[PDB]
Amino acid sequence: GKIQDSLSSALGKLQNVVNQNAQALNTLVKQLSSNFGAISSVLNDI
Amino acid sequence: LQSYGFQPTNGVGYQPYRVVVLSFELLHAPATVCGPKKSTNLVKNKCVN
Repeated sequence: GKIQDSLSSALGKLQNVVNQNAQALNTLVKQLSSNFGAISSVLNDI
Repeated sequence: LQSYGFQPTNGVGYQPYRVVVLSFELLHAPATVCGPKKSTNLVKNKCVN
């Protein structure tokens, strides 16, 4: 009966693997808007 | 700064010419001047360009 209270009121190891994957997938998309030393980030502009 | 002398009794090449120079630039403004373009009734619900 106390497990149920302590949880109903701790899953950080499961939350961290979700967070890490999302933080990496966002960094991947946010790189589609860097120049890396070009005139723009859009191929329809070059 | 020397003035011009423009009389009609002067040979061509020594006559006044009006000059208009147009210059464009395109970097990242998402909505600016476009020509007489159209496409009445936007095609919805279809993969479009």
